[PDB]
Amino acid sequence: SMSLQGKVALVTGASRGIGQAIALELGRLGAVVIGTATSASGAEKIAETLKANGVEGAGLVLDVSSDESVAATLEHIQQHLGQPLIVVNNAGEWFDVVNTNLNSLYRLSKAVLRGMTKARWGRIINIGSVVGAMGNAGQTNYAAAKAGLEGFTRALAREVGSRAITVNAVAPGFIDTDMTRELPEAQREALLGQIPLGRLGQAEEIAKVVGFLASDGAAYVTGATVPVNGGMYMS
Amino acid sequence: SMSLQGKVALVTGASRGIGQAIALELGRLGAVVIGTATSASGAEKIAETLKANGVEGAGLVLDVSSDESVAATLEHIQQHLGQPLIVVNNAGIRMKDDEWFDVVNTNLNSLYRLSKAVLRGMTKARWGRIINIGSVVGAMGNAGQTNYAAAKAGLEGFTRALAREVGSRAITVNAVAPGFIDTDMTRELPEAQREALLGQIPLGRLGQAEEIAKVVGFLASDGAAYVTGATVPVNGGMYMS
Amino acid sequence: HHHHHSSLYFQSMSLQGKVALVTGASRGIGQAIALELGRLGAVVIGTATSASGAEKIAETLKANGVEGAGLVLDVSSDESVAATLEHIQQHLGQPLIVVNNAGITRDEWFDVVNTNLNSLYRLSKAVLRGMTKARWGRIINIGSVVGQTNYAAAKAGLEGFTRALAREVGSRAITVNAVAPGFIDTDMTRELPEAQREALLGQIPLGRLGQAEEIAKVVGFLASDGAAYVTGATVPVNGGMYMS
Amino acid sequence: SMSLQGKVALVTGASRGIGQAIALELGRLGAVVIGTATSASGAEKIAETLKANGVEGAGLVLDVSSDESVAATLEHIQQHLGQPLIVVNNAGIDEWFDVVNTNLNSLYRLSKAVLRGMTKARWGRIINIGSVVGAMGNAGQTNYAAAKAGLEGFTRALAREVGSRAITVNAVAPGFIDTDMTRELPEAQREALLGQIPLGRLGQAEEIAKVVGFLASDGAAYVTGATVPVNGGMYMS
Ligand SMILES: COc1ccccc1NC(=O)Nc1nn(C)c2cccc(OC)c12
Ligand SMILES: COc1ccccc1NC(=O)Nc1nn(C)c2cccc(OC)c12
Ligand code: NI
Repeated sequence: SMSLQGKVALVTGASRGIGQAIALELGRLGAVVIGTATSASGAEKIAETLKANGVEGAGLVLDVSSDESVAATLEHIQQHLGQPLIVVNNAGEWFDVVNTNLNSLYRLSKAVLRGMTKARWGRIINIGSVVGAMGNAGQTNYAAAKAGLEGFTRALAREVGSRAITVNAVAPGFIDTDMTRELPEAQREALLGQIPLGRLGQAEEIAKVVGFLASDGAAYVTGATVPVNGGMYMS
Repeated sequence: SMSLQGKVALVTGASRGIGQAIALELGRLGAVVIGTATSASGAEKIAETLKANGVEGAGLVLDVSSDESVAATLEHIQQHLGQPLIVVNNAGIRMKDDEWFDVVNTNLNSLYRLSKAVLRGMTKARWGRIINIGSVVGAMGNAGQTNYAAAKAGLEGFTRALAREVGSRAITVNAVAPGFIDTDMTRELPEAQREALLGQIPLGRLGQAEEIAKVVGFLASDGAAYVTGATVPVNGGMYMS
Repeated sequence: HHHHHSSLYFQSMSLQGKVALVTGASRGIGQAIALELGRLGAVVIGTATSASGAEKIAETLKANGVEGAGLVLDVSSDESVAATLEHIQQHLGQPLIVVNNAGITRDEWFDVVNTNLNSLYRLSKAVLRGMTKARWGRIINIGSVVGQTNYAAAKAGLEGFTRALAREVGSRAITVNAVAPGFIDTDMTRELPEAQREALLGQIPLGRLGQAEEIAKVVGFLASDGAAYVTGATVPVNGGMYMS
Repeated sequence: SMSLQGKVALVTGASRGIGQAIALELGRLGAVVIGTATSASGAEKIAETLKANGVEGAGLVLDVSSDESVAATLEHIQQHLGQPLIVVNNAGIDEWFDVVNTNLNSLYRLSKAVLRGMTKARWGRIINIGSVVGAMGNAGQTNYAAAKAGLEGFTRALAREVGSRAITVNAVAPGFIDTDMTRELPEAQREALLGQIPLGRLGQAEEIAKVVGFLASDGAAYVTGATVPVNGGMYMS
């Protein structure tokens, strides 16, 4: 009813924080999890983490900005493990950052669509950027990235829906990660001040949401961006 | 996990469709489920349905537009079953484009009336889940569009505001905005009108009451503890606003 | 101590001896909107909730060469609305431009938004008969100036209401729009200290507070024949500072 | 002063419809109007149209997808006519993705290039014109919603970056406008369309233009980051 048994899940940028937590959550729901990183040591770290948590799968090196890397990586997964029917995009000034992030969502999403099309089933879930950056530049970039993600996600959902593939996004707020743990105190406090719940979110709390979107029970949810921000809305 | 043992859940308008499906889903997750209706026969029906599905709880008559009814109904639940920490608001009242105001004005007043009443219990427990269910697309033309967009936008704003006011107490407030769900309206449409309808839905199909329910089920859980102020669309990719 | 007060040459301004009702016109934004519509040549009835406010409105219009009147109107009251419109109809003519700027203030967010929307509806509904007969109309709703919770709520209530109404009365060539102000320079903001001012300005791209007059120009353009295809819209006037 | 005397305005894609109407409107408000097209005959047509309407300015060939063409064209305007302080982007240079990606790249390319002049003058108006509903049905809805949402986010981001220089950046999101697309509808097909528009009519190119005309002015100096819908009450998101 809430299981992912027999499903292969690709999770990009799974070596740390949110990506790692998503990889462990999909594993717990019984998915076979391929987590990726951009380096060999990261791929092996991913592999050791899955092992030590009893999750089947693999760590591999993937560069999401490269067609060659995407194409070859998929070929690898297809030959060895199977066709990924769950894909979580978590692998990443303002214009180039959003332009490049969306180009890579598209590049990767397009590549996995052939497999989901053949299976008449799929879950693509895009993870947004965490709140955290410094001053007004952080605010501008964050709002832009989020709005880019919300529009892209809806458009894609609309294009691939007749095949029973859902496309959704998770827009995190102020989350406790390695990046946020070492923020200056005042930038941390200011941010807590804007959060109704009065606390930072855990990586795990993003992961549960992804977990539910991956499931059969979220089969009528598509085109949606689920904010996970403790009531803090920054636009 | 996702588990609701030891939790009492109030589900308003639980006699049919979405409300019924939510009541059964919360029950399945182990909640003690009080479903309500506006009539005695509806309360009876709710009770028979819960019984026949092995869900503990009750069917009660509740009129959400009445302070007396709200106050008395809560007292009854408190004395007999316990303090509801999960509350799902699904009780709302030739469709034209001038009906929107009455409908939205009335529905929001009653969300507020009911939400305010259960907050005392959730405040004391330092935990809570309020989940507001939006209206299904009620009709097909322009009047249908206007009313639906208005109800949804009223629900989105209300939900966010309330989430902001009660968040420091670890109470989350969220909404589910359904799309085209299989309703008697959607069943007794003309045939040519039905395919045209499906054509405007990327998924190419009507949604099941159960699919709304799973979403509510997840919002009720501990894993949705950092989700608040959100409106989760459940519409198969069909966005009317 | 009257509850109504007053204020060949042929003008050639965008508003054609069109009659405009501007609620809450005694100060700031409302006053500025009343003067702007007047400058565009409208006959301006500004309202307040007290006799002295209506007097002040009338003196202000006079001293700026705007024809019209200051009237006492309570927008939360059907009696007051109904009677006030009758009075404008009998004496001055049918208001085809209406700017809603009368909102009260202080579990409070709900009552403020609930009450303000009920009054927008009450007043809008009442003027619609006149605009229907004339096959033309402009309703413009002014949002609240900036706290965060209340502002985001008021704004979202206004955006949805405005759009729904626009949809209901569009076939009659009546447009309905809103203006969502940001941080506007007022008496409340002028007396912010040295320290609290910079922090505020820092969150505004333009690096400055908005003037009441800048809201007014926007209303002025929405009132005109050139904004005839704009309806259901909420125009943010906030210097790039977006809070939701 | 809701006028534009002594101001130079660049209007891209000014040979027909919305772009043409914007060029004439800015001219009427007293601006010196450089309208552009992607072909020589279009630049010619632009020049003859401005002349016959008493508007000062020029018709130029500009390809907005090309850095060479942008750079050279600005250089030509600067040397010969002056620095454009009002710029209206109206040029259009798994369809949805490439269209929006390419449109935004070209808004950025062009916006960046004119910013030097506006930065120096400490004043500027960039106005981005969205796409008209391009077809009916599902593909039409998807592409239109995507273009619009891309335009709304971009416009807000840019407004944020250049705001301290007193440059405003806004967008106009047209609905169903009377242009070639709607002019060639069948009979049953157009009434159905009008039925979904509260105003019960198509918009005129001129009505987009008045809105741009107001955004260009001093009275819209506190409006920035905004997308003004001009759609007769017909909202497709
Ligand atoms: C007033 O209730 C609110 C509290 C906080 C945030 C939003 C709202 N309400 C709204 O956003 N909208 C509406 N509130 N009410 C009472 C309405 C009545 C008719 C139509 C409405 O919005 C389309 C609203
Ligand atoms: C470059 O895109 C942006 C820059 C600044 C702020 C927002 C955006 N992007 C968007 O809002 N949307 C989209 N941007 N891009 C490059 C897109 C590509 C395909 C679909 C898109 O959203 C509809 C966007
Ligand atoms: Ni030369």
